[PDB]
Amino acid sequence: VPANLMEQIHGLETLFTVSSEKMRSIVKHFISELDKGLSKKGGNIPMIPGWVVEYPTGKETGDFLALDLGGTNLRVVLVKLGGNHDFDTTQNKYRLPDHLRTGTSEQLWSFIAKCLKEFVDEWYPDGVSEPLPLGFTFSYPASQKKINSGVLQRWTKGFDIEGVEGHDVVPMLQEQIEKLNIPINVVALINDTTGTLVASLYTDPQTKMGIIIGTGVNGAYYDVVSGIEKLEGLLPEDIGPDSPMAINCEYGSFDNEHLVLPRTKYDVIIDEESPRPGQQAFEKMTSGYYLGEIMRLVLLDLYDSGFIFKDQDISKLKEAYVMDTSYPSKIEDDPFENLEDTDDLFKTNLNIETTVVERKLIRKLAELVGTRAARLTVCGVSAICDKRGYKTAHIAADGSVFNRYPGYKEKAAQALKDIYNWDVEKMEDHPIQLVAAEDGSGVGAAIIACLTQKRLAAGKSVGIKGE
Repeated sequence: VPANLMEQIHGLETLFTVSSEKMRSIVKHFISELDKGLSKKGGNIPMIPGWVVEYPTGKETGDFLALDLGGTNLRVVLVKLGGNHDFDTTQNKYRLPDHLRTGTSEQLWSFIAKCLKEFVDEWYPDGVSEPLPLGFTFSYPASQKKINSGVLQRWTKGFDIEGVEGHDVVPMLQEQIEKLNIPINVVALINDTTGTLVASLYTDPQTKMGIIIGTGVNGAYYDVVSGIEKLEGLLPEDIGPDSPMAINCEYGSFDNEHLVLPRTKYDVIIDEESPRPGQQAFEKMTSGYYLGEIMRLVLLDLYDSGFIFKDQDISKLKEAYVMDTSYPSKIEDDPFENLEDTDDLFKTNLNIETTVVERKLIRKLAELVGTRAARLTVCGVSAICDKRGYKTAHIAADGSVFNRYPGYKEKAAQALKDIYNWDVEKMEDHPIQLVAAEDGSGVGAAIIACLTQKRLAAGKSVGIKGE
């Protein structure tokens, strides 16, 4: 590598390296923001009560349903809990008819009830011993004052179904179920990350957090009612001050004030050019969705400063979001020093021929961007653990970045070791460690339906007093 590109590589390292000291300072601020979101005044982190007020014991048994409404497919899941932190599952995916996304409320709920009937008649052709409790993962902006409710705030993902916004979807679905005489009760409506937490806690009793690291980012954990100022004066007597309370953090909005995250000029460009400038600061700094875009902007800056691709037509590189997450992924997986996979990637998809030294810079840039994202993500993990005093923990993780991004598990484990300065040799022995989660939107909704029914059947509250 010439002196010129070496100097530029040192510049990249200065841009993107996050020190252990910086991570610790981010964590302290993150803790303050978690506390702020639970306060009466609130803050940028929503810290949404999830209305799960008990831990699964792992001894639960029985048959429970989950529903998840996608943009393309409805997923219906049957979960049979085995009573020893174990379960069996089966599922069907039903393609949404083309018209449904822009149709009516009646059409939506009638379609979903018809699929549930088909599913129940397949698996229980002779009927059921008692009605099947159902948890509904409803992945649209919604709020709830009790778990067996969800008021749609606004449709997203190309949906525009008339007569649903501002209404509680749970009775809408239940009415269609009852019209078809299907033995189901819809007892819970959840965010998928809450499901990731609860399903993983049922199978792994050391789970302290559910975390999604993908296109979107989120984390869920259990707090305690006495630590939630914003619920003071709103709770019934049977949700007491020592009660657990699952929290869906929605922490992608952490540090919208831009006080601690180490944003570069490239991150500022991404934010300025995004659909919502000034929003989702932590998501923009940690989501896989932006990793290729960060690289694209750095490479354009290097080109404009005269350092790289000097005799190339870089037209294709000028298109925002042309480099998705597969770019840094394939680049980091490239096995040999001459970076042949990177060469093919640039030539084939961008029409850019590169030198080996240029590919070395691109590889270092990919490593820096993947590593920064992992190090910032684990600041959320450390903040939850430190807030709650978890000295050891399993952090149940899911999402395309955790599952597929090269070396992510090693990057995250090293980040936690750096934060805590642990004297520990093996990754498997780290006091706080990421482990693969159970299925939150299916299995987790079904398990939350089980926990909810325990309280419902006893006449115990699962929401605000009077709701």
